[PDB]
Amino acid sequence: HHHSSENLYFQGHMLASSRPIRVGFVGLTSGKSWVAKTHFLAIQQLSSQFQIVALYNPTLKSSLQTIEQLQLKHATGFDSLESFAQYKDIDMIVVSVKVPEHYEVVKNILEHSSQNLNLRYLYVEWALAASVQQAEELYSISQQRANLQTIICLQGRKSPYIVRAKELISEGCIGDINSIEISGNGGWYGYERPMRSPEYLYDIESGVNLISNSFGHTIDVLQYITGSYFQKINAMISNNIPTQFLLDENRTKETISKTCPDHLLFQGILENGKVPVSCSFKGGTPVKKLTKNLVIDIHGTKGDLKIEGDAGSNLVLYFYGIKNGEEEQTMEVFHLRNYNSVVGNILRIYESIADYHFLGKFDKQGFRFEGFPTFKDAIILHRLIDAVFRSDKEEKTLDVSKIMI
Amino acid sequence: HHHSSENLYFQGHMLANNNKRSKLSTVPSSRPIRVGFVGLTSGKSWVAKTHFLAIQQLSSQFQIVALYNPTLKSSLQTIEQLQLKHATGFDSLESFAQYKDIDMIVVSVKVPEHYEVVKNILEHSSQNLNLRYLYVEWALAASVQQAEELYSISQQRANLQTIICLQGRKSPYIVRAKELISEGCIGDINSIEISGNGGWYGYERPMRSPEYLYDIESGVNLISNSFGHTIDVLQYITGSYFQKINAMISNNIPTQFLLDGKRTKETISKTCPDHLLFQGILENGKVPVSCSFKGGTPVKKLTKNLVIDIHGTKGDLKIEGDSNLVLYFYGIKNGEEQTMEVFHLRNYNSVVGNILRIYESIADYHFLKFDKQGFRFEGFPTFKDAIILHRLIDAVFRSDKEEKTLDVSKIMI
Repeated sequence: HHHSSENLYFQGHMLASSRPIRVGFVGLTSGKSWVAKTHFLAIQQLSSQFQIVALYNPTLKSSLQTIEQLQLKHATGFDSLESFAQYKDIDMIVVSVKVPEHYEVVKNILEHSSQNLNLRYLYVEWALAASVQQAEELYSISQQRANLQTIICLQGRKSPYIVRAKELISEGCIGDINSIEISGNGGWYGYERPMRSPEYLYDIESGVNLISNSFGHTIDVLQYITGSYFQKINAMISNNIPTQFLLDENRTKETISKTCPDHLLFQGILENGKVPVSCSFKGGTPVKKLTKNLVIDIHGTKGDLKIEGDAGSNLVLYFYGIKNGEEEQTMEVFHLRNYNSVVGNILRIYESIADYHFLGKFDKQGFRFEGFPTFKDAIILHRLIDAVFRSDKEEKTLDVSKIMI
Repeated sequence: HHHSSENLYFQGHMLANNNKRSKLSTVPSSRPIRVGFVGLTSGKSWVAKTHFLAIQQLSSQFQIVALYNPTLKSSLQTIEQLQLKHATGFDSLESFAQYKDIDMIVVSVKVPEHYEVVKNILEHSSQNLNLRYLYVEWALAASVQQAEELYSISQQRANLQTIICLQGRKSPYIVRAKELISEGCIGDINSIEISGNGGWYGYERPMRSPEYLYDIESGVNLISNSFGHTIDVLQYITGSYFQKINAMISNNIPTQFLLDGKRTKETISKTCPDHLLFQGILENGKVPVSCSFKGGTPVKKLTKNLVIDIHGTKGDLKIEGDSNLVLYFYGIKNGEEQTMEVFHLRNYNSVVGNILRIYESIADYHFLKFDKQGFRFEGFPTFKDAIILHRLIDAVFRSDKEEKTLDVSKIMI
């Protein structure tokens, strides 16, 4: 039955350990910040699992206002990361600050939590750091911490669409994968820039660009769905759009330089089955008009699968193959009618966190449906992304056969 | 209206001149191009069903005077079936090649035989001065080495025009796209995506299909052939050669299943490759191009099998199809209100249609020497355009052999 006791936990209920996981945020800046907007709402709907007991803000002011607005019952504000890092009532810390900043902050939290034994979770959003360097460092330092579980937010791995894809792929509904094609669009990196965008997104040294973020979340999901890591790759990155035109109500004559790359060519062979993958990622506008801007097209010996959507988003997964592992094919069209992905995917992550915690330190999620990704998953990703830049710079097809180690 | 005198040219009709510098000014110079074939196997061979029909329609401009066949019985049988009132059968290529009444020789034989054949044709056409045109089907030869050489010899024939059969260039969809881009309709080109399929190099092989096609060693494969035709059409349409490229080739399907057109457990070997990942930078505007070419079956069920998708600044244009092509366009009518055009020919027979167009261009050239057609709308591609494509292709296997991105910035020379 639907309302059976066995389903309480999944309905969000807790019998009377069972205490919520107490969370403390960094980046929960105001009652209208991204975090408010994304992480809070989510945590907000998982009341029996998570409770926010702390906010770190440069001022006690900012944190008091927020606690009132979001109406936070068990929160207490902190003026110092250090102090914040040491509050013994925190089980999990979530960091939501721009990447350029991840390095310091994180490195500091790690440093000042060594005292704190309650702290079992450290959560950070992709990308983990601004450079591979930085990230390997946060990785190594965390590795140092035996009882601390890390998490990276690659929420695309919780997309219903991806899950579904991976189920059909994993269940043999398209047989063996024969070839794969991907198209994506980075949004901010075309001929136009949106009004007031953190110049950091446009800077080559920030470590945030078409490649490290968009393609990154993308190829990661690809690998996830297919169950394989790459063995060899080759890239070509372009900068044919050196100055953008800004817009503001809706496009102006005002110009602005863009150090960031505006196009990525990626092609590689996945290790399992040496399967070929072709990838084309546009920086941004103008968008493609005769075709979907996001497409993940997977071609099997026994069927095909294709995720298409609106890189700006209305996704749909199409499947045509054997509902099985004489062979007879079936079509499937998959589209949720009104799913809030940003909030929803992040939310699933937390549930996943709650589940490991409530139901039952592990390495990474790798290709498992279970669990959540860890800084290890992030690191592997950082490695690849790094090999992409190097392949373009060295003009060579690189073996990345060994970055998951 | 339709049969107006004003429409005569287009209908492939040619009025007599009073013009001194015009072949149409005189009776003798207005004779139809006398054609000699190599490959006219029978009444049911491929040439019969392609080149021959084309010529049949261009009676006013072309005429068959000879065929070569290892066996005369063969050539005499063929002459009877197709009723060629003007054709003599040849026992030997050397004789066929010496025949003085020939104006053009067309070669349609297994690629692996191209080299020797054309090589000898060249060598023996050495006295016939009427020999003005040498027409060969793509691939020009089995390897670039062979190609370069055939090329080299021909260049040295001052009055011999050569023609290569890269008929995709005359595809109406290719011309339409070319016009569109040429005119600025989609602005500056930003990125290109291409997907194709080599038809037989997939999981199962058609019954009675010649082994050479599956022999890595043959010089005939997914790359040299279909990707070949496709990438040349791509550069043709965009008006650019490539700057640098990178390719990764697969052989995940070393053994196929036969068919008749049905499956079996009866199995077969394939050393030819089954997939190609090709990406590169086009010299003009340094535009990125990505491409995925599959070997054959199973055909893609959720997307069209051939797709040429071009993203530019002021618009987009896509040619997609399975022959069944449609060109789609959304962009500025000239070169802000963007328009939509869906271009599609009802029931076009591409197979003969495209080859016919090349013959019409030879005729124009003739009645109304050139290096290569390169990006011109005018004329037809020659051995030189074939040599460049062979070079690109050689570079693709090397780039896949060496695991490096290569510069091809100079193969056009």
